[PDB]
Amino acid sequence: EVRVVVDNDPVPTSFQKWSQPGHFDRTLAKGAKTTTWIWNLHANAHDFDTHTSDLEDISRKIFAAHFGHLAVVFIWLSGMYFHGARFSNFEAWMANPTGIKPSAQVVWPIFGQEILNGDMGGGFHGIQITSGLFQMWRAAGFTNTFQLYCTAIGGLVMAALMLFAGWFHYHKRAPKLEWFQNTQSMLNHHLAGLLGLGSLGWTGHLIHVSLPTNKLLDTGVALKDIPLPHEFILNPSLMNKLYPHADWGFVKGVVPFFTLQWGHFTDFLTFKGGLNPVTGGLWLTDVAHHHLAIAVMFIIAGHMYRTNWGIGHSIKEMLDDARTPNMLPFLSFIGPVGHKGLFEVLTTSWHAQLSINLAMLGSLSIIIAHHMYAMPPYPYLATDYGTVVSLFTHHVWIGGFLIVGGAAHAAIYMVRDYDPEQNFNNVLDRVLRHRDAIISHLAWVCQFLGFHSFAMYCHNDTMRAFGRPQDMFSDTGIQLQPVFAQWLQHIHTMTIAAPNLHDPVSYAFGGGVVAVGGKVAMMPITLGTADFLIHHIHAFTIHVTVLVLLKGVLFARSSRLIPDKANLGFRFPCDGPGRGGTCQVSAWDHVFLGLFWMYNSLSMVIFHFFWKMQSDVWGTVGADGVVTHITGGNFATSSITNNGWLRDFLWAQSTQVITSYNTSLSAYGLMFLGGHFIFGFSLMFLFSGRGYWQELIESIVWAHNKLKVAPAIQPRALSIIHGRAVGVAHYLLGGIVTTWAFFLARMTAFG
Amino acid sequence: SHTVKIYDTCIGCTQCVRACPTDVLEMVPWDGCRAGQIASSPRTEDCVGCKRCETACPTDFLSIRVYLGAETTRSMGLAY
Amino acid sequence: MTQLTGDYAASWLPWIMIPLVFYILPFPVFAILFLWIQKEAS
Amino acid sequence: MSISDTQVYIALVVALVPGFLAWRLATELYK
Amino acid sequence: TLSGQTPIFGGSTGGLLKKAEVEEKYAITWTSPKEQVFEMPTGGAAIMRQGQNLLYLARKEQCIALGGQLRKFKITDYKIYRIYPNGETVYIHPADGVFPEKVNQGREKVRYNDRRIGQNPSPSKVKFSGIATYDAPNS
Amino acid sequence: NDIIKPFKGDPCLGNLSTPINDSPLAKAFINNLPAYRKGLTPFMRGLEIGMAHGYFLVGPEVVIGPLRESAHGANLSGLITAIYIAVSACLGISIFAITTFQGNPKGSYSSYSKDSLRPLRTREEWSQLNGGIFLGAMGGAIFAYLLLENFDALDAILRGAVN
Amino acid sequence: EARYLFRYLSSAPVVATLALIIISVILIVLNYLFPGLQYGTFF
Amino acid sequence: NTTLVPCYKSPAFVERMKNAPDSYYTTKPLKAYSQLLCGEDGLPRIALDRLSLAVDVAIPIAIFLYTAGFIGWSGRSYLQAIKKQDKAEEKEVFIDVPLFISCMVMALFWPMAVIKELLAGELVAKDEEIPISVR
Ligand code: CLA
Ligand code: CLA
Ligand SMILES: CC1=C(/C=C/C(C)=C/C=C/C(C)=C/C=C/C=C(C)/C=C/C=C(C)/C=C/C2=C(C)CCCC2(C)C)C(C)(C)CCC1
Ligand SMILES: CC1=C(/C=C/C(C)=C/C=C/C(C)=C\C=C/C=C(C)/C=C/C=C(C)/C=C/C2=C(C)CCCC2(C)C)C(C)(C)CCC1
Ligand SMILES: CC1=C(C/C=C(\C)CCC[C@H](C)CCC[C@H](C)CCCC(C)C)C(=O)c2ccccc2C1=O
Ligand SMILES: [Ca+2]
Repeated sequence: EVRVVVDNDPVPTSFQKWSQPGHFDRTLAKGAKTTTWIWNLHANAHDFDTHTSDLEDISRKIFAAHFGHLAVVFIWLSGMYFHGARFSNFEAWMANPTGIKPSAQVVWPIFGQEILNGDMGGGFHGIQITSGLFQMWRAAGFTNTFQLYCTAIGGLVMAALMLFAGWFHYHKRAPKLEWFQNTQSMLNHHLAGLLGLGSLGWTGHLIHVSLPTNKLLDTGVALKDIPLPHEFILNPSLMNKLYPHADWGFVKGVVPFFTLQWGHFTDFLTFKGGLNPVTGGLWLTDVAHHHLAIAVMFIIAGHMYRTNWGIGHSIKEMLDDARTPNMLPFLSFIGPVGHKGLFEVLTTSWHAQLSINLAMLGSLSIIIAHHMYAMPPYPYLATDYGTVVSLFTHHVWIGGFLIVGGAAHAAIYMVRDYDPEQNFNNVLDRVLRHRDAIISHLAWVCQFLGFHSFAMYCHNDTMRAFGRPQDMFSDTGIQLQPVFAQWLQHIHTMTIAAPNLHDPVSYAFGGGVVAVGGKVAMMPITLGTADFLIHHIHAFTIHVTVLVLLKGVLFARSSRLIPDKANLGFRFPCDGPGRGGTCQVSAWDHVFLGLFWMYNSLSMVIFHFFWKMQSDVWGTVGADGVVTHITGGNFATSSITNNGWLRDFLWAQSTQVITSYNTSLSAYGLMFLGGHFIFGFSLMFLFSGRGYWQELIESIVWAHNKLKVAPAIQPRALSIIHGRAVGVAHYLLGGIVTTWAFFLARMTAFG
Repeated sequence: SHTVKIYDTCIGCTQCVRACPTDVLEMVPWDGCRAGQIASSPRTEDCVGCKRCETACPTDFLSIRVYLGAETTRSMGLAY
Repeated sequence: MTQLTGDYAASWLPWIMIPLVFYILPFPVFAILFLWIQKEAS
Repeated sequence: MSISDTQVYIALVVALVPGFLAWRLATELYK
Repeated sequence: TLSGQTPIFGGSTGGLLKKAEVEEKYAITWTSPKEQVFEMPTGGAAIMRQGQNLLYLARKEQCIALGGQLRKFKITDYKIYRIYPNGETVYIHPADGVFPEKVNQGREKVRYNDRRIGQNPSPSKVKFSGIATYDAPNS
Repeated sequence: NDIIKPFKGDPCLGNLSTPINDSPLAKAFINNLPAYRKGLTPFMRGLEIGMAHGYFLVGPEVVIGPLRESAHGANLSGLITAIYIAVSACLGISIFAITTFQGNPKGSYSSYSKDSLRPLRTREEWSQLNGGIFLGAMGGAIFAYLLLENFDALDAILRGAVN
Repeated sequence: EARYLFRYLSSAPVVATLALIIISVILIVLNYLFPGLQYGTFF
Repeated sequence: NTTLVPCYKSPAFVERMKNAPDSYYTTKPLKAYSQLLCGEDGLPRIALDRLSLAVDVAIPIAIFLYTAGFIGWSGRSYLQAIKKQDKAEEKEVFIDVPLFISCMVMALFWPMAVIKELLAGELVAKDEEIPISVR
């Protein structure tokens, strides 16, 4: 029975504990004996599961901390709209969104950095942003900078609500544990009230703000004749010259929905499914129909689970009935117990939830990246080549960090919240009980793909060096065609069953070329041998990332080395130099190594993207129809030797960031060197250990004891785990800033 | 076949024996302590080398040393 | 040219010794050198 | 004028002298 | 010798390998007053029986990892045996029948140095001698 | 009840009785492979293992090798690959047999090992195996070489072109 | 209560962070002393 | 050295003046670089001749070494100010800003303070005061 039960003023509101940091840990809250206490105060600030013990008080910290997080995002969202309001050329870019470059965030004249305020077209000097905010505000219906400014104001006051709601729900009315543990009611409101009503609300905006505004902006009315979005509703006659097949009145225009005469809506809720050829983005009428289909289908989804009115589903014994008197015969191997005791896993522990919710938010972010290039939803998005690359690349990296974090808390769940009694012989226990057959076969497929993806690049690298291009894995030598992916590219373009979609979704699949401002918005992306080989690099690097991360989850509890690895904790350096050496046996140390493999995998994904667009998709169209790509078919022939990657992609395409001094791209030249420093700097922490460094402090503490200037916060070299965390935080920081600088210097030097 | 030597600086705090995952250490009666105990290592072919006993010894520059020597099939902890 | 030749004297000698020391002799050598590192001390 | 055909074989049998004197010494150092 | 009923356990992958019946193997034997579930040192969970329990483990560390888990079920009557492949079974834990944290009589100071660790001899003293610096019969 | 049992009923063994290793079909297939067939001298174990391998090992070099462009030369490059892979493999199991069987084989070849997945534990049994593997992998390589160098003559007689 | 707050404001990092914010003379001093100030120039 | 000439008489540096925008940065500073020893490439340089630049290779060095010692002295004198208070364990994590400021005003005249630290035999700790290792 779902009920709202809360406490009344559980935690007082005072600065008593601000003046005594480290209060959350009893070991931290007794004095700063060494500098290790300083670092422990930050590595433990958010591990609420070690501050207290009861799930009621832990969950109140989680729920209140989310509010302060939503406040931070609203501060950041406000900053985006405020900069788009009074520090941008957004007004100029609305008039001519081809020759004007998008730019907010101008630069102050000090230190000679005014050179970064490059020319943007229209006499505006700033930095060419690649975040795609402008392409999104045009699709939202923004026309002037007052609407942007008042949204920034509307976000700051919205952040203040998030801060108040977090203080209110920790210090005034904190919910009890019964309010948290009804996840079955939370799914109803998140599926229907949040995702269903959210996309119902948005399709309300699309039809009444975005569809009319982008209708007139495609006819060139130049921001005078654009009515303000409310003047489309106060003047309903104004939307009859547009979409005349509807009626557009308060009551008289809405009744086709209720009387089910939905044919009057066919002019603004279309199912065209292609790219709007004047802007290159998706048809907003086709987008508005999508959100209405999504809204209807999510509100329906939110009625699946059973709250206190009897009707609905119960997750508890939908799980408990996945035993094996009742499965398909070929997958009846998962236990007589099956899934029993697994609803208590995903309800009594937040790390179990965080592991799944991160691994799916991470996978969603990578799926989103793949979908926002192959079918750009925003006007003039696809032609801004610097935004297409920087939006795909941002969301692949964001999606890959989240996936590694889903494997972190899958391992923190094991060594902190895993309960053997509720998990006896069930689906989770039967995995730990054969975890050597899972890792043996993962370590074999990781190794099968390693030879059959990378070592074929060393075959090609050697035949082309010998001068035997006819025995290399080329399109001209030994062809490796992606047979099953060229088949799908044929399936997805002949289905235009699904007959109503007369325009092919995703010109990437095939058919037609869209050129908007002369630049190609989207072309078919054909797959040859170079795409067979690069896709098995992706399979290989994803698998080893899975192998590193899954090994840390399965062997988090114990191993054949250390049968009591769970008592040592989640984050321990080692178990001594015995057994030959047990360095990095913790589950944390498999997250630390999986971060490197995430870096390797995703930096190969964004390199596959960046080169394949420049060679096969992007480019410019002349007065005949031929397409001259940015690198000109370079991927097909020279991406098959990893000498070709080094000269035709890394050496060749870094010309824009190398020769960027004394120009407006000067800051990408410094970031590109800055990323190189931080990567090399990381290797100090990765290759060395803290015995050398601690013994070096002793010789430096002596020089301070001599001059009577020693501190009482005794200088200790960083922990073993801390030193490994510093190493991976800098390797990933430095190795990404250098890629971020290289991508954007290359594509803001072109367009 | 490691070498877990115990020195006269023990205080009989007994903590080294508890940390040992393989029962190499045990207490014998002694007289150089208020505790009247001292660690001994009768089962050192069983020593795995983890030095978990050295982490527990509270005497400054600890009384129990694992001296990693000839490593054999049970001092490396191999189940295969 | 389209072949490996030799202007130097006894040009037939690389023809046989590059196969010998590199892919014909090492596996006998790695077998002899294997029998030596894995012999019982009885 | 490169070295003659026979001079290569003369070096082959001459270099067989330190080839066996290496066996002399490697085994005398008790491999 | 050794005997007991094996716990309810669906069999694992982390259990005994070819080293069990070729070099030697361990057995932990304990008595439980209740039919509850314990964590397997080789991964998984098993239900310990009502009478005499017997479990075969590959290495001694697993047995004392499990033995340390049994003390959290208030069970301190476990015995660890070592089964050589020819078949005889040695009693190795607790060696004297009382737990090593306890002090008996009759146990001997073995590998005890009667000096501070600070005055171990320099390695030059034992140069070209059989002993190491840490055996060092001086002091 | 459950289809995944402890391996031969011992829960402490590091394996599981699974449909892949302990099925009526899967046990019948693996335990009648020449490595495991009851009733074979080690020579016939190796002879049948050898010929299966020499036969298929000439394939990957005669159609995607360096000599694939021509016809008569492709088959030589494929045969000698099977010659070299097998000679080095049979060199491997002569030196395997020398170095494991030296009085009390440390591992699965001990006298008290009771292991079913490798039943050749003698050095009288590993020497006929070496001869079988060698002579088998040579005859299989030649037979796949003779069938491939005569492919035009063999394509005719399986098409009736020879009347 | 405004006794524990003022101790927090001067604790460890807020003194350090404010010091680096207060060490912004290199922004004012180098804004109006004709920013280019190399070693042989300034007196 | 005589290869270096003032930017007054330097053909490669008047060219720098010719193609120079202003905006704030390449006129007000660049006139002041005319008094510097200027290479054969139009780039101001730091040479060490004789008394000609003996005051200019002392203005940066005197300004830095004073304020580096000023930071060092106030930071040092604040440390002993709290070691004697027997509260230095938490006196360091929570900076006592009235005490620290009073230790900064002692550090204005630090060059004459260090002399009477040294002449009193009080700056430097004696050798068997200092924790060391086995050696
Ligand atoms: C002025 C209002 C106020 C006051 C006096 C307090 C006071 C207190 N809170 Mg509370 N809280 C508040 C508002 C307030 N809170 C709001 C608005 C939220 C919603 C987020 C919370 C949510 C909250 C939780 C979940 C908890 C507390 C706790 C506490 C107690 C411990 C003090 C402490 O956390 O140490 C720390 C002192 C600080 C100043 C921490 C501030 C760190 C901020 C949030 C960093 C976030 C922004 C950061 C700069 C991001 C930018 C990074 C960028 C540079 C890259 C203390 C009595 C804890 C408790 O109950 O103790 C057992 C507890 O766990 N609070
Ligand atoms: C150490 C000096 C040295 C080195 C680096 C080489 C290197 C080479 N020789 Mg050789 N060679 C040498 C001395 C050396 N030679 C001498 C002194 C003679 C006179 C007999 C020869 C006669 C010779 C012939 C006939 C041929 C070569 C050939 C070659 C090339 C292919 C490898 C090979 O088959 O050689 C085979 C090795 C020998 C014939 C015997 C040389 C061994 C010398 C005498 C001692 C080397 C052992 C070394 C000192 C110990 C180090 C071992 C370990 C610690 C690393 C290669 C570049 C082939 C060629 O021409 O390439 C196109 C070729 O067929 N060499
Ligand atoms: C698992 C399985 C499978 C597979 C199989 C396989 C893998 C295959 C194969 C196969 C093979 C791989 C076969 C083979 C063969 C062979 C043979 C049949 C041989 C032979 C030979 C001979 C006869 C030789 C002879 C000789 C000699 C000895 C010497 C002299 C020369 C000559 C030539 C005369 C499947 C899925 C299908 C199904 C079933 C199960
Ligand atoms: C002038 C010149 C030069 C030269 C120089 C030299 C050559 C020198 C030297 C010198 C020396 C020979 C020195 C030294 C020293 C010694 C000692 C012994 C010291 C010390 C110190 C101290 C004692 C310190 C103190 C302090 C202070 C002062 C403050 C802070 C705190 C402290 C404590 C740190 C050059 C070319 C560069 C430049 C130009 C000219
Ligand atoms: C360099 C290094 C260290 C030493 C790292 C240190 C000492 C961290 C240096 C950070 C400095 C000390 C920051 C201190 C900032 C001070 C508080 C100064 C600020 C004062 C002003 C703000 C006024 C390790 O401990 C280590 C451990 C394991 C593997 C590799 C390594 C490793 O490479
Ligand atoms: Ca070929």
